[PDB]
Amino acid sequence: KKRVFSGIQPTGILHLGNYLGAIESWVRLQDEYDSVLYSIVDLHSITVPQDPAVLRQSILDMTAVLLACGINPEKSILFQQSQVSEHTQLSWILSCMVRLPRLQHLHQWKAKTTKQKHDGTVGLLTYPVLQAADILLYKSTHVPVGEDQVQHMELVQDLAQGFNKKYGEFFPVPESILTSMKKVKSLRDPSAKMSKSDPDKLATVRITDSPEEIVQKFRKAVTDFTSEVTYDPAGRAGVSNIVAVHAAVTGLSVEEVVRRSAGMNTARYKLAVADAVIEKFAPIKREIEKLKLDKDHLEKVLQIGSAKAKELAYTVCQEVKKLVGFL
Amino acid sequence: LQKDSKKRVFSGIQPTGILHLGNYLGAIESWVRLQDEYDSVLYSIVDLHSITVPQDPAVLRQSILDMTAVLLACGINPEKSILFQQSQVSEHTQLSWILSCMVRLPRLQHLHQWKAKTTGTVGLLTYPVLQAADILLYKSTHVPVGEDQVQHMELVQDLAQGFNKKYGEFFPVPESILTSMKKVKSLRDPSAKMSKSDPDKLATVRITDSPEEIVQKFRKAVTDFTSEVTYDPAGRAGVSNIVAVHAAVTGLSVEEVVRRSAGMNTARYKLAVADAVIEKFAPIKREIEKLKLDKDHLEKVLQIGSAKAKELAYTVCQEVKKLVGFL
Ligand SMILES: Nc1ncnc2c1ncn2[C@@H]1O[C@H](COP(=O)(O)OP(=O)(O)OP(=O)(O)O)[C@@H](O)[C@H]1O
Ligand SMILES: Nc1ncnc2c1ncn2[C@@H]1O[C@H](COP(=O)(O)OP(=O)(O)OP(=O)(O)O)[C@@H](O)[C@H]1O
Ligand SMILES: CNC1=NC(=O)[C@H]([C@H](C)c2c[nH]c3ccccc23)O1
Ligand SMILES: CNC1=NC(=O)[C@H]([C@H](C)c2c[nH]c3ccccc23)O1
Ligand SMILES: [Mn+2]
Ligand SMILES: [Mn+2]
Ligand SMILES: [Mn+2]
Ligand SMILES: [Mn+2]
Repeated sequence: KKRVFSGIQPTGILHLGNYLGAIESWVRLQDEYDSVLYSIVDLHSITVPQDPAVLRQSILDMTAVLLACGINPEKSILFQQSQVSEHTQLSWILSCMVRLPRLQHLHQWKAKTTKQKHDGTVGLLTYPVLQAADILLYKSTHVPVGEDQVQHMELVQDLAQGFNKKYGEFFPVPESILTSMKKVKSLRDPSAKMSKSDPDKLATVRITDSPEEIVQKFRKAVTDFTSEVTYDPAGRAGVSNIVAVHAAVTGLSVEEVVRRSAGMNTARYKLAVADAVIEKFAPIKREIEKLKLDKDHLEKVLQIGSAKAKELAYTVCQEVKKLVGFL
Repeated sequence: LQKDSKKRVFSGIQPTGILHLGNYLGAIESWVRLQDEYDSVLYSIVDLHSITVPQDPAVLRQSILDMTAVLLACGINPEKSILFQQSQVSEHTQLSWILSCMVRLPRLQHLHQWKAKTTGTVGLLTYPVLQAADILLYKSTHVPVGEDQVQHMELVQDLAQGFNKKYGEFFPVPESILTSMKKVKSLRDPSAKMSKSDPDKLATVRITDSPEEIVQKFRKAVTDFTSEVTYDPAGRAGVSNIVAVHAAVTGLSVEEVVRRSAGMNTARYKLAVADAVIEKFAPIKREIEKLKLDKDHLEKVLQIGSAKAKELAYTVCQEVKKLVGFL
C-alpha cells in the first residue's frame, strides 16, 4: 500500500521555506493518498537545547499552524512523535546497522567547524537515523522534504534495503517528494537556506508576520545592483529566489512573472512579491489566530492523532522484534 | 556517597555468549546476594545491547532463553527480584534518546571499550548512553558491574547530574558495586579479562563446562615458573588471578589460601582451584540442564518480569517528558 510520512520540528515559527518546500505538498497529498501521516517531531527538537516551556508552547503553536494551513485530522494523522515509543526502539535497531563515519560525513554535520563538531550533541549527529526510523516505522512509501534532507533520504533508503537484505523484504524503500521550492533562500543571505533557527529575524518570512513586517523584510532583502528583474540563480541569487517565490505563491511561471515585471525595478518588484506572500498567508494567519485560543482542542487533536499512529506503530514494531530475534 | 532515600539495585547482562567465571564472580554472584539485602532489585537481560554486534536471530532468540535459565539456576529469584527483557520496555530507548541529546561525541569516542572494539557502529558507540538510560529509568541507586564498566558508570553519574542540573533533582546519582573479582583474568592471557567474546575456548571457564574441560583449562593456564604459590598481582599476574578465584569460590581469604597451599607446587595448586570451581558450578549446571527443558516457563518468567518493569518505567518516563517539555 502507499503511505506518506513527513515531519517538522516544533521549534521556531513556520516560514516560507517550510511552507513551499514541504507543507504545501502535505496539504495536497492528503487528498491524493489514502494514508497520510504528519508528525511534529519534538524528539528531533532537543538535538539542540530547548527551554521546556518554550518547547511545550511550540508544539501547540505548530499544531495550530498546521491545522490553519489545511491539514485535516479526519484525512491525515497528525501526531506528536514523542508519544509513540516505537520510534526510538526502531531507531536503536537501525543505529546498530550504521557506521559512525556515515553520520560524520553527512553534509549537515560535516560542514560544521571542528569546534562545532566538538560542541554538538550525539543526538544531533544521529538524528538522520531517528528520521529513518520515523519513516520506516509506518512502512512509508513517499516522503515530502526540502533539499537539505535529500542526503538523509538516501540513508533512509539504504537502511530499508539493508534491513531487508538481512531479514527479508519487510520495508518499502521510500521515495522523496520535492517541490520546485526545495530550497527557499534566506532574504539576508541568499547563499543560505531560510531557517526557523536563523537568529536574523529579517531573513525569515514567517507565517504569522504582519503585512508591515513582511514588506519590510522584502525591502531589506539582499539583491544586486542590476535594475532589471531577471531569473538567473547562478548569477543573481537573491533576485532569483524572490522571483521563484513569487511564481510559487501566485501559480504563475517564472517566465510569466518576469514578463509582467518589465519596466519595474527590483526594489519595487520586491514589494510586489511581499504583497503576494501576504495574500497567500493571510487566510492562514486568520485561522491561527482563531485556533490559538482553544488550547484544549489543540491538545486533543495531537492526542487522538498520536493514538492512531501508535496503533500502526505497535504492530510494525512487534513484527520487527520477531525478525530481529527479540521475540 | 549514595544518600537517596529509596534504594534500588539495577544490573544487566547480555544474553549472547556463555556465562563464564568472570561474569559470575564479577557480577552475578553479587546479584543473588543483593536480592536478599535490598527491597528492590532489577535484573535485565539486555538484548538491545547484544545487537551492537550483529546477531543471527535464531541464535539471539535461544540466547535469551538460555540466559534466563542460567540466571534462575544461579539463584535469581523472580519473586524477589524483577527479572526482565530490556527490549520489552520501550522506555529505555526513549530515555536513551534524551540523554544522547545531552552528551557530545568526543566523550563517547574516548571511552576505552569503544576504542578497544574498534582497533564500528553508532549503536556500539552509544551503548553507554543506553546503559545510563537502563539504570536511570528506574531511579536506581546501586549498580553491580565488573571493572570494565567502571568508566561507563562515571558517565552515567555525569548524565544524571547533567539532567538534574537542567531540570531539577530528579535522578539519583548511582553507585557501582564492585567485588574483589571485578576483573577475572583470561586463563591464557592474564593481562586480559575473561570474556564471552573471547575466541579462545581455553581462556574461558564456562558455567556449562565439564569437569574434564575445567581441569584442562587450569592445567593449560598461563603462568610463571616459580614453584611456590604467592599473591603478587604486579609480578605474578596469572598465579594471582587463580589464587583470587580460589579465594572467591571457597569463601576463604587470599591470605588463607596461600598459607594452606604451603608445600604445594603451582601445577597441583591450579588443579585444586579447578576442583573448587567445578564444585561451585555443579549444582548450577545441573539446574541449567533441567530448566532448558521447559521453554514456556522461561518465556513466561520474562514476560511477567517485563510487565512489572514496564509499569515502573512508564511512570518515570512520563515525568521525564513533562520535565523536558514534551508534555
Ligand atoms: N528554506 C527551505 N526551503 C525548503 N524547505 C525547507 C527549508 N527549510 C526547511 N525546509 C524543510 O522543512 C521541513 C522541516 O524542517 P525543520 O523543521 O528542520 O525546519 P527548519 O526551518 O530547517 O528549522 P531548523 O532551522 O530549526 O532546523 C524539512 O522537510 C525541511 O527540508
Ligand atoms: N572478566 C570479568 N571479570 C569480572 N566481571 C566481568 C568480566 N567480564 C564481564 N564482566 C561483567 O559481566 C557483566 C556482563 O557483561 P557482558 O555480558 O558484556 O559479558 P562479557 O564476558 O564482557 O561478554 P562480551 O565479551 O560479549 O562483552 C558486566 O557487569 C561486566 O562488567
Ligand atoms: C534536526 N532533525 C531533523 N531536521 C529535519 O529536517 C528532519 C525533519 C524535521 C524530519 C524528522 N523526521 C522526519 C521524517 C520524514 C521527513 C522529515 C523528517 O529531522
Ligand atoms: C555492549 N553493552 C554492554 N556491555 C556491558 O558490559 C553493559 C552491560 C551488559 C549493561 C547494559 N546495561 C546495564 C545497566 C547496568 C549495569 C550493566 C549494564 O552493556
Ligand atoms: Mn532544519
Ligand atoms: Mn494575488
Ligand atoms: Mn562485555
Ligand atoms: Mn568444597
